[PDB]
Amino acid sequence: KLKLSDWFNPFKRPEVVTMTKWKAPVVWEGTYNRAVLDNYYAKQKITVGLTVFAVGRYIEHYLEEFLTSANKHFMVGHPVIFYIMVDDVSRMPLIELGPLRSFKVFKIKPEKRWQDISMMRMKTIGEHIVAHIQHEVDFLFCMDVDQVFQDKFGVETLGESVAQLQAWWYKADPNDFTYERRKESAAYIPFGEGDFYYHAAIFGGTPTQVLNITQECFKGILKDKKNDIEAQWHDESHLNKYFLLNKPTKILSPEYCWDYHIGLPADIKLVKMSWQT
Repeated sequence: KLKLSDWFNPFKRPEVVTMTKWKAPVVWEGTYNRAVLDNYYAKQKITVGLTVFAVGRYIEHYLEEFLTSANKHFMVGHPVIFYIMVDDVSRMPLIELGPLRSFKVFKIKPEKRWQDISMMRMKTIGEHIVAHIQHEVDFLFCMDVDQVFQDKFGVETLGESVAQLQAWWYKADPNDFTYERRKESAAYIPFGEGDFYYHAAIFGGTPTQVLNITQECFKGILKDKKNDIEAQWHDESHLNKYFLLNKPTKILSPEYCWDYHIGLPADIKLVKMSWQT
């Protein structure tokens, strides 16, 4: 069962849009009940996966912190599989993992740019979802290495299709959103429409959802290529158009991916995960 009412109570957070026009929740510190959710999901033998790519120098100075922090804050108390797509392998750090954590590594072909590093990422993720991830996990999360888990990034984050709110553009409104306005691009979003500006550093859902996500972002990135057009913010733009045309069932708040470069407004009480510098 489990109704939105069982774990989420908006009236707990300082009027900062906890619901959306499609009745979806926006998880903010103090509006979720981990306690309940943990039990609910444990009783279901739920296991969560996390894909992370690291090519070139990134692996050298980001991967370790990512993995070390994730192993300490991500879905603690629940079966987690880390899928590490790397270009080298002979270089990646084997950090010790704790209870309910395990992983597998994958050697991925580098290309350097975005029309690659970021284009293939979408193709690769789907290829893997269909190949094995769908059979190994109940909920999948795709993220960027250059991030760092700061505190419990628990199961209140789960959902059929989860989206992150870009830390910067969340106060702003649709017409200031850096969508792709060149109507010649597939990630094109007019100037009237627009719900939120989602971050490409975090997005998840069920394997099936993520598959459709990556798949659509890829076929679109691929299309812009055969069109000599490169959407600004590459993957982020296509994603943003997908989430506009396929509303997420759950939006996380800037607290789940915060940029400390912005400081720390009272709107942000507990930082689950920040940007790496």
